[PDB]
Amino acid sequence: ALETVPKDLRHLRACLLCSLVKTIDQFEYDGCDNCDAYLQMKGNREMVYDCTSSSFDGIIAMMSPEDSWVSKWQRVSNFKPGVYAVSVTGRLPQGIVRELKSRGVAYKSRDTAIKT
Amino acid sequence: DPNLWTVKCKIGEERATAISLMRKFIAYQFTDTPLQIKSVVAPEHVKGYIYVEAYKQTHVKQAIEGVGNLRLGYWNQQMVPIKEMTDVLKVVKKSWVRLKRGIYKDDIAQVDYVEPSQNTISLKMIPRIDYDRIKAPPQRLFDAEKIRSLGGDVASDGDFLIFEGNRYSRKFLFKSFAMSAVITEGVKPTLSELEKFREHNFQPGDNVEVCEGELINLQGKILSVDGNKITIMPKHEDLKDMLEFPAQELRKYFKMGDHVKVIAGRFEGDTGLIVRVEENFVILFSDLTMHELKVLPRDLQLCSETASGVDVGGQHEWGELVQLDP
Amino acid sequence: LRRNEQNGAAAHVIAEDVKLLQFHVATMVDNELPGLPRAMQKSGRPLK
Amino acid sequence: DAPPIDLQPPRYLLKFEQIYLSKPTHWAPSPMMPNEARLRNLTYSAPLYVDITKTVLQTQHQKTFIGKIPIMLRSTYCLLNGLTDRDLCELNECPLDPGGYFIINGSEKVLIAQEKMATNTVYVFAKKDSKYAYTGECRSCLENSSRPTSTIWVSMLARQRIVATLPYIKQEVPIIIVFRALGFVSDRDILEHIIYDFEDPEMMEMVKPSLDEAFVIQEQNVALNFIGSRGAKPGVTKEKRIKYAKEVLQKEMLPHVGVSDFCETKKAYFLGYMVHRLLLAALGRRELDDRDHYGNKRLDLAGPLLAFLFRGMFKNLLKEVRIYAQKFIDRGKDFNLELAIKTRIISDGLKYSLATGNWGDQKKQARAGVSQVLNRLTFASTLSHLRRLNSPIGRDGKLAKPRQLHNTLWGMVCPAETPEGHAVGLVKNLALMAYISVGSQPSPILEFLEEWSMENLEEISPAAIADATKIFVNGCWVGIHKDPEQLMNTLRKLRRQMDIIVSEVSMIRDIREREIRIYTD
DNA sequence: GCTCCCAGCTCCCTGCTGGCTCCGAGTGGGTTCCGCCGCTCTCAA
DNA sequence: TTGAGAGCGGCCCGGAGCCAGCAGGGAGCTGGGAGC
Repeated sequence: ALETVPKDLRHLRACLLCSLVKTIDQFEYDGCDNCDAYLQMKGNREMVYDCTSSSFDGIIAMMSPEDSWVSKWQRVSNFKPGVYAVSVTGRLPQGIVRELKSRGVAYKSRDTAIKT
Repeated sequence: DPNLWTVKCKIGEERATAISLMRKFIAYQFTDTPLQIKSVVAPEHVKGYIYVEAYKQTHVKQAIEGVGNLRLGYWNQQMVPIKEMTDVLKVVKKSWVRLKRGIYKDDIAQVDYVEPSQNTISLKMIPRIDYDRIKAPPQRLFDAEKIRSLGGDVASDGDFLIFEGNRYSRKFLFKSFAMSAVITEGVKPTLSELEKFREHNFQPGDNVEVCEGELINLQGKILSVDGNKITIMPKHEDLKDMLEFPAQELRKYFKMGDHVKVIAGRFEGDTGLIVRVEENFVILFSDLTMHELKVLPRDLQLCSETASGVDVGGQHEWGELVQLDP
Repeated sequence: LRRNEQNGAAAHVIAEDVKLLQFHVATMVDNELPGLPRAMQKSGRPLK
Repeated sequence: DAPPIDLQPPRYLLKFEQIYLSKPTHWAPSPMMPNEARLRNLTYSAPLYVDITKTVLQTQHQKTFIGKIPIMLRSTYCLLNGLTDRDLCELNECPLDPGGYFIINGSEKVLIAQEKMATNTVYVFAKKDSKYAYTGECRSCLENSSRPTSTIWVSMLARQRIVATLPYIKQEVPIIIVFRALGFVSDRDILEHIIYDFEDPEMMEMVKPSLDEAFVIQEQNVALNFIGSRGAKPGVTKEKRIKYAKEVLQKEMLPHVGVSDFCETKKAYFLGYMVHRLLLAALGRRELDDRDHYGNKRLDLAGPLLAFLFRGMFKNLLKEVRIYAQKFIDRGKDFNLELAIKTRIISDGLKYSLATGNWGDQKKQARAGVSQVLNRLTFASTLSHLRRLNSPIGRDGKLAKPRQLHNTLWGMVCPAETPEGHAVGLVKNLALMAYISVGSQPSPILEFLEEWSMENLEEISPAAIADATKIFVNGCWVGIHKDPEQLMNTLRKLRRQMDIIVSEVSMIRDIREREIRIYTD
């Protein structure tokens, strides 16, 4: 909804897991809208900087993921509606990847861009 | 699956139009007239028109009947081929910089000191100023004495000087400029810029030799040329088989007594006959000026059109009469 | 077109700009064409 | 007539209501002598103002400069108005000069009158070269119509039916299904609208193929769907095709008789009038029309020309103003009126158009030769070039008839004054007594009719139109009356005394075919 | 009861009607004309 | 420091072939049934 919708173009950066494109203000105020329980995004800034990538190429406005071939392509059909990124350039830290693997959520990279 | 429709918008405002239309969808999604489209696509390398992912052109029209930036596409929208989905979705990818804005656009500037604040960096730059004489511009050296004589907005601190809206110079402008306003990648200043502050060029018809490998010392004519690894097709002497060689393996070797040309350098544009080919130094007598030129095989080139005998500017020929003084 | 086929190759801008380049060379052949409108200059006069 | 511009978001509308014309004045505000203007290569242009009424909260902005508009010499707002010979020779201008010409950039320019086809009048001509047997054309245009004139064609096919050629229509639609789309699905009132005197068996055998072809559609909505079909913007289904048909029937079908649901029956009656004219043309009881009749040609002066050009480029100016205000309301800032108005886009466009003589804004093609340079060689030469008339029929052609000398020129144009070169006969020079009608509003005339006893067409019974005589004003049909006698005489004497009927407005009483037409145009 | 002359079929082919380019005699002389919009820094108040 | 200006930078009919659409003969194809 409007909480997921960004309010301004300044300091736009996308998440590393769900590729959610939201600003720093609503990362600080609300954190993630998809895997906030699996990431514990609230209450810190350095870990949010580590868990988000400031370089993203292209955005997609998926809001009906159950009937979207684009959502099936980027495997975001099971996620909540919002603003998502096609390509996210980055990687989670090894400890966060290992604790996500221990909790049972395998980290799949969103870097779908073709590197040369 | 919904299809993509091209709708035309104002150039440079596609992202703002997309933000405005999705905000309108937010404002009117709970109303009696929701937008039945699925999504919109605004590629970063596509300017002039955007894509609407929707089922019907009527739905596209009902989406784009908002801000007047989409009027020329509100007249008519076009369809995208089904195989073009992937091609739409694909995304393709003590220093020197160049300035973006101002009167100093596209000029080489030497980043001397880098501020750790990541906001501005100090640049040594050649001033394109008239020293407050014409304005009430080619590159030239800074003249502190001349600008002090002309006066105006000027502050003298020996070698350091401030003029014309906090323009700082020392001995050469030394001014802080924005990180977003400078380009730190893909500058590559030349030797003239180095004084102020590899390459492969093979052409068909030329003869190149192989100096290494099991096919050592083999002279063949150039048929093709590529970027880095050419995989050339050489026409070797007493060899009808068509080999493969890269530019790093090949060397531009020419037989004794042929018309040779200099592609670049001080001796560029000259034609002559070689005298003696050493391992790096090739000496030639040029044709219009029977003069000794010592050039590299890489700088050498073979062609059939001799020297025209005229300057680069097209004003004076060789062996000409001019006025040194009246 | 050369830069776009070198790097982008999205092929839709390629086809559309090739169509405009074809119209441009057709205008070079003849400014007046029954099938397409003639070119226009800022001076207000049709091209020759 | 230009509508107020309204835009949302906070709505606001801006309207122009009062003109403030001023004496010509450049800047230090000082008037220009026409002599010194033409010597300094200036123009004799007068400042123009309007007042602005905005309602965002009502704001009034009086005396707002639009631009400078050219004035010809010796006009009612010129400096050379009322000055005698002594005053004029003190002001170093010739007292014997006639005046009435524009001076642009110092250059001396004179408009040449253009001759045009008559407007809002049915016209029948021989069309044997085409597939049709006969054609009746009507150029429909309202007085101060923002859209340009349209043309309605009705055609008798050569073979035997009747179809129509309509604007924004790619097909030839039958008249009966046009009547059914209008709403008259009854054969009885279709017949009673296409004829006035019911006893017409010759009409029976020359109308029977059209209705005997078109009876199969009997529904107004089906007919409107057919109108929407084969159109410029056809609907996918009957939905919005009925809307396209309705807007064609309103805007495009006879705007000169009015555009309303109340005017729809007047449209039907007048369409019956043109098809009645076509039937009498086919019978030959009524003689056909000639394009060479200067009674059926009108003569445009600079007034209608300048009014039309100013209308179009004022619409362009309003487009610029509304897009400027839309840009500021997109930016979220209040629009500025003085930066919204463009003295350049009004005054420079008018000056370029008038100086060049090309009848466009900047590019348009456009008709040239509308204004030329006055031949200051002889007083007689100046008078001839001032009283010169232009027929815009195609020069450098073999079409003999429109450049032939016609009978209808006794006292209108001197016969023995023509150019000699490639265009002989398309250019005329005005005779002595000949004067052009200035034009007047016909509303007091219609009030005279209705205070008198000439009933409108909508209240009168249909069958009791057979005996009476038709009454048209400026071509469009107004009503009927039983006895045109003594009211023709009343109109003549009232025209003579200029009490309510002016001397300029004319009236013609066809007694061979029972009608009378009033021309205020 | 299956070929084969024949009948119906069925493509087969030459034979009739529409949108459409392209043309439209010889010199002087005068007048008008060839961006606009965008956009960032300089000096002024 | 901010505001607007100067200048750089980008955006009226003619003929006549002529193709295309359609319409009538025409032999092949395979049934129809006459013949053996």
